Amino acid sequence: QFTERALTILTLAQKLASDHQHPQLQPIHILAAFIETPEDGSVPYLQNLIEKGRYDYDLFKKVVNRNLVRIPQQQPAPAEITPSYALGKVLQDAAKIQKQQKDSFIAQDHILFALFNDSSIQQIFKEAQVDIEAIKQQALELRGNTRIDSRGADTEYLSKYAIDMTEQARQGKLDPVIGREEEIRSTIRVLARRIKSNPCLIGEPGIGKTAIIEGVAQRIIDDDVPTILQGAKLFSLDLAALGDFEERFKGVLKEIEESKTLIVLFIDEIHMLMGNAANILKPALSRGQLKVIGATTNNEYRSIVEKDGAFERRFQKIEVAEPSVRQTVAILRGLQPKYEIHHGVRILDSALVTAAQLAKRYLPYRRLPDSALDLVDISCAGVAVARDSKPSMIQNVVDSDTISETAARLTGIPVKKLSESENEKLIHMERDLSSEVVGQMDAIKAVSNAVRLSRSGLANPRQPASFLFLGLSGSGKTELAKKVAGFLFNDEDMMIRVDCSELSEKYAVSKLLGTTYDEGGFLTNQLQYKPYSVLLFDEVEKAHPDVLTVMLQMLDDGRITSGQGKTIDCSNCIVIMTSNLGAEFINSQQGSKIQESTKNLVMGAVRQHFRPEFLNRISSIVIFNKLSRKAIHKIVDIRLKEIEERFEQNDKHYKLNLTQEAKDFLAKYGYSDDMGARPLNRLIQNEILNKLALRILKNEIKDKETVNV
Amino acid sequence: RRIKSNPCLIGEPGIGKTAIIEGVAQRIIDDDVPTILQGAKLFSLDLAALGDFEERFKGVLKEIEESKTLIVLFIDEIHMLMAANILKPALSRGQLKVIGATTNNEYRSIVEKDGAFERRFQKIEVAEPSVRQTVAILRGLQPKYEIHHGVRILDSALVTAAQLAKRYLPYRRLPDSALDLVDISCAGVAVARDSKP
Amino acid sequence: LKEIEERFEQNDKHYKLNLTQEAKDFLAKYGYSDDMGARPLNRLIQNEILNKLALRILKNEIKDKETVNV
Ligand SMILES: Nc1ncnc2c1ncn2[C@@H]1O[C@H](COP(=O)(O)OP(=O)(O)OP(=O)(O)O)[C@@H](O)[C@H]1O
Ligand SMILES: Nc1ncnc2c1ncn2[C@@H]1O[C@H](COP(=O)(O)OP(=O)(O)OP(=O)(O)O)[C@@H](O)[C@H]1O
Ligand SMILES: Nc1ncnc2c1ncn2[C@@H]1O[C@H](COP(=O)(O)OP(=O)(O)OP(=O)(O)O)[C@@H](O)[C@H]1O
Repeated sequence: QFTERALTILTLAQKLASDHQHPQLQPIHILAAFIETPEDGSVPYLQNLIEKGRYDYDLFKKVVNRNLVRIPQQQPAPAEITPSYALGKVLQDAAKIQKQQKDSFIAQDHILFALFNDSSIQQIFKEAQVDIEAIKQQALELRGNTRIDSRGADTEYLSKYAIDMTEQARQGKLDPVIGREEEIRSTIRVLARRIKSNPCLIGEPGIGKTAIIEGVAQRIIDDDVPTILQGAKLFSLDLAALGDFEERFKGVLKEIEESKTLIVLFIDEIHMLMGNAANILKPALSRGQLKVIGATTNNEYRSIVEKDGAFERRFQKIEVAEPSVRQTVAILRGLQPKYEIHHGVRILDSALVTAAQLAKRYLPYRRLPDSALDLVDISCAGVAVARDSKPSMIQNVVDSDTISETAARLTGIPVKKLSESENEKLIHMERDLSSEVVGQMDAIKAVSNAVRLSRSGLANPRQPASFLFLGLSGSGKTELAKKVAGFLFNDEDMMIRVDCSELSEKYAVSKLLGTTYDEGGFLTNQLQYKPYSVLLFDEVEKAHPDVLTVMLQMLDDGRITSGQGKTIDCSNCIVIMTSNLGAEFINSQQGSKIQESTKNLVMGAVRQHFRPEFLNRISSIVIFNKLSRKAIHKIVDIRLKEIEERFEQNDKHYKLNLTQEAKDFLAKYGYSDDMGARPLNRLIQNEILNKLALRILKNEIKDKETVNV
Repeated sequence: RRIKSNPCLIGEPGIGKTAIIEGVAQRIIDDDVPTILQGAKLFSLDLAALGDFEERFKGVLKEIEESKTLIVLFIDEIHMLMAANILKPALSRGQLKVIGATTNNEYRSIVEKDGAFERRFQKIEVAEPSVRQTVAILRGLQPKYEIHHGVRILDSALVTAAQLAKRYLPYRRLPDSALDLVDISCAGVAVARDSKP
Repeated sequence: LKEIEERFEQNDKHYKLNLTQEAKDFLAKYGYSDDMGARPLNRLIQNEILNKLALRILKNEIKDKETVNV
């Protein structure tokens, strides 16, 4: 049978003679049918074995329809009714070159091939089809083995799913990477390994991977590529193949294996045991040939590369990281011109630098190039959305709104996102938290100090903020942090909550595990979710050798392995420990005894329950000794500030009066010895609230009123 | 051995267990192969299974039986319940010299059950080769992989490689890791060579 | 001093360090404890010496790459 691809033309050639309803099928017909248009999508134009063999079809595009319009017109049924064995031989005559060029069926060349006599301009000036001269010539150029089956695609499956940068690179489409140079170099090195050509990326994507692969191919097109693979080039797959599929995917593989290291493929995350398939090219890469390039993320890697280990033996992973904050500045400087000229605008460095500078911090997820630029275009958008919408004079993007607004366009509290020198939070936080919490100047000092140390990087950049805090319940410990992060992270929720009393034995499981049940996670599940965080650990003497040991890393390095195994940075985060041990020994501050004394009195107790090294891990440890009823009542209006916060504000507009009496009554009844003022909240929750709450609809209070009990 | 022709190569993979089979395959064309073993040659099935697609692997048992033990088979780390069980009905026909191999792992699993299919199998465990082993292959393959990479090396390095390599190798079979580090060393500065300075 | 310079003067700041036995006796004397040795002094230095700079860092009256002993 004829090749479908051939027959696709052939019937379309029968269709060709049908459209003008030709009387007969005659040599010069399909010269039009071979060609939809001059596109190499019609190979008989340029990619034809003749244009390369003998007769170029460019102007020779001219004459084909000239005949088929000058054929004597016919009617529908006699159209394509005849093979007209003069042409009808081409049916058989196409089987002649399948001999000398070694083919079986009758292909696009063959249907073409047979035509080489009269299908033409045959004259004194003959623009025609040379007989053996173009094809056997270029039927090796084309192909070199053509024959497979009537079925199949064009008779170059490459350009289907092979998308090449070097094209775009020599085109200059893509954006030059920054700083991945040695990373490129590293890979390229690996790319020079006969054992593992395969470099492999791990990390979080959006990170420059195929751009790395650009710099890769960039080094090809500028011949920064060293000798071996200079002749080689780049490809990268399209998953776009969508009959069955992998078989197709197999096609190029042979082809590229035939292609003889003049190109290289690039795949990104998708390296797959297919669910319902198997290993394709996994053998053909196991074929010990065919330079290829890998990448993925962690457990994906864990999954596939280990379940073989010859993937391991084929793949050498080189894991890039989210770059040092300053890098993207360059790629920003790279893309500064870009999107502003996309968005018809300008950029100030002030925001430009700032973008990452913050989005590093307060953006949870994305990548130094990514996350920043994400802001940018979006920042770029609104300002242009303003400009290209009406309130322009802004063209450059200046820090504040372009950042903080746009930042707060994620979050809020921009003025903080605006103001902080990141140092200033040091200097004034004491008084700041002093406004939040009274006394415990130690905590005021040390925690600040410690965190004043936690940044400025005086010690290991990987190293946590290690806090065991003590006192009574209701002592503002939780608040402290909640303030701290609230101060620091502009939020409380960085706080993360594990009572050490929760789980006695296996919690190591319940934080994380290589999961069999499968736990999505716990700790990191929050913290890997929340990279800037605070860690509350509670009754740590009831933290068990289960957990307190993995505290060691948790006390180390501020970077924590996962159950899936990944290490997760806590050095950006805080950790908080508490105990009831010397809450007795707080009976010292009952007599207001020397705390350092009773510290020692307490210190042993925790020192008893734990390992000094585990303790020497701690930046510092502090007790809350109970503090003045002054301090107690000093809480109150403050405790009431957080009352009125919304209340007189976003609804009531309720002016507020207070009887020192009740305030004292509160100051009397608000503080509990054991419980601190933790009642006071719930206290105020009642009489203050409800009498207020009651009078509300009772309308003696209206807006702007003030009545205390 | 007429009694147990089938070996079981035991050991952790990456050690050269089919590099064994390499020179073995060579001894076939080197013609040191014993009279018992002369007429046979090397087949080694690297199993790609891709209606049952396996019975192919079973149908070939006749194709070698066609040749009538005119070859040998070698399977490397795949020794497991197949379809059903791997191999034997041709071997269990009494026929079919095969080169068996495994880690103790796959040795710990199915062949623990019967043990009388290992009735064909002497289990031989490879040990991570000595320094000269690495050295000598390096000695042989230093010029190889420097010409594979089109470069040159100091044999001074070459032996010195194995030294710390063997010393501080946390994991692998040294020559690999060596050849790795070698190729690493090779390609690394070769890539540094082929790419300007 | 090593584990000081390892970070400031090495892996981050490139900030020089100087001391005197004046301050070091103002340390080691207190810095040494009988049973635990100077293991106290390590976690001692952690602020009043360290954070004295973490103070001075943004207090900045004198800057990085300098050194001033107390
Ligand atoms: N060095 C870089 N040069 C150019 N673009 C970069 C670079 N680093 C990151 N990018 C940008 O961030 C993304 C990273 O692209 P690339 O694929 O190369 O890395 P990636 O991690 O694979 O991104 P993706 O996750 O979509 O695969 C792209 O949007 C790219 O424009
Ligand atoms: N010095 C203080 N300054 C401000 N608020 C304080 C102070 N001491 C205690 N509080 C208040 O005490 C309450 C509870 O404090 P604390 O952190 O001790 O509770 P906790 O840590 O959650 O354990 P629990 O709440 O059960 O006592 C909060 O309302 C907090 O504001
Ligand atoms: N002594 C040697 N001489 C030459 N090449 C060797 C030698 N040992 C190992 N090799 C090389 O090691 C590679 C393959 O090693 P080989 O597969 O034999 O290790 P392996 O332990 O058998 O792994 P597996 O157990 O899965 O079969 C080849 O490139 C081969 O040339």
